[PDB]
Amino acid sequence: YNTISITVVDADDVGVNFVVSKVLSTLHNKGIFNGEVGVTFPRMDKNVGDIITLFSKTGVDRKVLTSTLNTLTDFIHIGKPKEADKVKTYRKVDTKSKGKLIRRCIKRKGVSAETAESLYGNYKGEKCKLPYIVVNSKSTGQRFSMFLEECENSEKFNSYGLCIV
RNA sequence: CUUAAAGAGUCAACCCUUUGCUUAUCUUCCCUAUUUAAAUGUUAGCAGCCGCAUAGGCUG
Repeated sequence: YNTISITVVDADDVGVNFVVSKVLSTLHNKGIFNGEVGVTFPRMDKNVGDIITLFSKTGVDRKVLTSTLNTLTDFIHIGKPKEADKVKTYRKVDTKSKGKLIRRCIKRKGVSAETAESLYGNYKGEKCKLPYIVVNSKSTGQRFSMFLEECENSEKFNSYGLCIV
């Protein structure tokens, strides 16, 4: 499965992962991740990294994504399309923290507010200690941190370049 | 082989009565605080439905 490389140039001004977040945000709103384009990072050590690799099955040409990342050309480097027999695709994992589940339980189970806090008083508090990425959102108006972990491959992809199920 | 050797000090108590420390005053005069820088560690780890699950998935 052929892949192309996107390299974030080293900048003391902006964050290296912060450019990556704006790269991933601009790759979302300008299409790209329709149903087949996936993103892997060769440098999972503690952070996301700096080099971006897109391994779409039909192939990503250089012309389409040099105009997609037109706002990022100050500190980006777009490589040539190479080939790879296997990529390390990742998946999205969410963190649940108290009121994420409190307002869900009163909607479905029909319990009271004090009843819902009683069942979840001595539970929850999930905090992932794994690499994350601060990509925000445009449908719902807030910013958040998205966690990605290494697991098995999947055929289909979502609109974030990650695998589904 | 210790001036070794050894021995009950017990007892009871009214201190107490009185007083003028008073008066007096110039602390004052002077002051260069100063200068200068990244909030970073990616920051916030969110908003809901798919489900019996506070198991596991999706959505941006």
